[PDB]
Amino acid sequence: KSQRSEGPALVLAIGTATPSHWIDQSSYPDYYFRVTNSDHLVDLKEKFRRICSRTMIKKRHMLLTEEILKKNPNLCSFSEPSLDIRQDILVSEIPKLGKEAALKAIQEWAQPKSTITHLVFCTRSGVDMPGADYQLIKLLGLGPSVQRLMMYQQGCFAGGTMLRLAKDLAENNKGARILVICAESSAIGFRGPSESHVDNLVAQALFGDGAAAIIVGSNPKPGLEKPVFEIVSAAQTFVPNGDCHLALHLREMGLTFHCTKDVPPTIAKNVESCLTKALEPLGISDWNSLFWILHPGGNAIVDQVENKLGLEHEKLRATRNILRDFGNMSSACVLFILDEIRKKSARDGLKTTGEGLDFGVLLSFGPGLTIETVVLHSKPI
Amino acid sequence: EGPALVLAIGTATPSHWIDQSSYPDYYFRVTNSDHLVDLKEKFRRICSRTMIKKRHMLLTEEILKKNPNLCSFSEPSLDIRQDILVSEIPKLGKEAALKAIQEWAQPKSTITHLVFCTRSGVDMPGADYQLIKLLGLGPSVQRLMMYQQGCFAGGTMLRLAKDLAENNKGARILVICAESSAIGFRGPSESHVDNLVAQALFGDGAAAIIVGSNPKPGLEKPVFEIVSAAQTFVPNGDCHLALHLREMGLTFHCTKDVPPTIAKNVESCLTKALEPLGISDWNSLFWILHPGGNAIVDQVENKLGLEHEKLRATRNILRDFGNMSSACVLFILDEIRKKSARDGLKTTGEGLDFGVLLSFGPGLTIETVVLHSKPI
Repeated sequence: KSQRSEGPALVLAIGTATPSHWIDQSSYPDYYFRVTNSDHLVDLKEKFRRICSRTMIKKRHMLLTEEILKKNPNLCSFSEPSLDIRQDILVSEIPKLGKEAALKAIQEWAQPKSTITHLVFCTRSGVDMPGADYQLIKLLGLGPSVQRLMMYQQGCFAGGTMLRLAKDLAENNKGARILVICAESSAIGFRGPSESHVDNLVAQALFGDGAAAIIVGSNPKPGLEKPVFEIVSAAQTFVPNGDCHLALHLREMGLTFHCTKDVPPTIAKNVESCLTKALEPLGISDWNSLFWILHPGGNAIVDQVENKLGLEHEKLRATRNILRDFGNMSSACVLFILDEIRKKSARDGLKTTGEGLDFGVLLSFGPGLTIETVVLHSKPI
Repeated sequence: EGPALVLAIGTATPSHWIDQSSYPDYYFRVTNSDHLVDLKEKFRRICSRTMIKKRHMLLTEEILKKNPNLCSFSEPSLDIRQDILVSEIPKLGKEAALKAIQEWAQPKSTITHLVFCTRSGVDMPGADYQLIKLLGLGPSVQRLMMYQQGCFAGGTMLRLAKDLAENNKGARILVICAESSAIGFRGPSESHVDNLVAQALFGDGAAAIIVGSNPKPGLEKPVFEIVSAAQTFVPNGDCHLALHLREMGLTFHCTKDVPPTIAKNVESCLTKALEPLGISDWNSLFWILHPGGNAIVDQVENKLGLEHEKLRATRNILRDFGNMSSACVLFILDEIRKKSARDGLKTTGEGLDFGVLLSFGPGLTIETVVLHSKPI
């Protein structure tokens, strides 16, 4: 089965999109404390500058503009009722951003959009019924008989989940072509600063906005489709008691953020057993023989995974590039990284979409200390 | 090594329940609305037309008394609804799951996948994660968490579990649909009479199924086969049926056009699903219909010319539990095979071979699942 052409699920195209508005990380402490009327919190601001400095983020794209914040001062408070305005923004803007990424993926794929048979939409940024998947069908002009799955409120690990899901959809449905969209916005969790909640500043420094789209299918059409990656395997686990360490709740004040200082080291010390379970059946034990896609949950996690696994320093370069240029875009990050890794492969004149290597690993993680591990195979560049 | 099979079905409800005949009195009393005499009479008529006899509910008089925002029409209430539901929804799902696992009779450690479905609250990590903890399963169970889907999603979960079971050798999927009207319960308002429909209709419950291909001879006993599953929607359906999650909890928008629009679109779904099997006589099937309300049941029966007993299991579940959103069609699957055994019929599908399960929900989404019965 893994050896057939009516065989494994393949990534056939990748497209990405961001809101046009962006903000530079160097000037974000000034922007944030000004627009939330918090410049009198001098010590807190300096704390925020240090946090922003340690992120290794250079810019983030943002659906939320100064004009929107000024029209909606509840957004600038720490915890006044704000879910309704976040929903009004996100229920409209998330499918539109997903549409932009989808159009770029469909353009690369170069097949008619009417041959898409399935749609998977993933976001933790707002919820509605019918969902963003339904809205996206309307915005893209697809037919009502596209088979939809709407994945709400998943969080940072869910790019790996969507690959896991897409693999089964593509492999069990002859001819199926799956449009998968991860679209995320920090507008669900943006809030003003508070000296009694300093830990929330981490979230305000980290999260950015963006959407990624992929086309997934088995049995590629010769001379028409050009596979980018093969999804070899995908598996989920979690670290027991991880929900005490990493969790987010949807409340009247929007999305909250609970993340302890234990999170980076606990993730880092659990990734090797995930790698072994996924890669030992393929006879791979040298993690530097792989290309790498890592969810950049924060810079500390990237560094600690590199150090715990003994990866060469350039292995996580594509990951660091995406963290630098876009910040943490939750489930969409690993798909931006997937796109980046093949783009960088072409720039460096390498011979496969995976930095000239055959096998790769995509590892994501999120609430509950859930970890998703996807083994990938590259394709000729 | 073939089709996905339903290997077991279990169901559970909150212990607290209210009879529909006395619900107008309960509802207007506990929300301090007895001065709205004409509105109470409208509500009596609405409750009368539901054909619902009882509903189970997580929300008790004590909880309402302690949380008067719940008894208002639109004061901020999402936080208390979340505090209740984030805890109670996985526990209710666990009760249904234990009953399904008991019927299945295999060790719970051999479950490989978990699909959890609810529109009643959201959290990260989700109710799926909580359920793993409550059931004592391992962290390596493969989870999919389906939040905020709505009434059609029992059909969706079948569609999804079919692919999980058929593409993963040996996989055994625990699928849970757990729902509570506590997300949308609110007091009455004379400027929002249409919300009384929702207050009359929704109830609480959870259903669990085990799905897998390649059953173990002499150990597993298949109940149904999932032959095929397909989704569609009626264009512009979101103008007729939609629910928004707000600071006041879940809202409800449902026009009077919903029952006839659904009823007039089901036949094309049936034809697309069943023509490839060479079936065109809808009375040769057993039937599972999402009882979105009594009017939809009647209008589907009438538009398709079904014999009146075809939708009996559907009406039984509407009567005994009300509209439990995505869980309804799985209660009805359980009920149709129980009624088959009671009537001494020879298959789990009222003695017939092929059946159809049809659900519908927000956006006028319609899910159509073709089922095959099994020996009783």
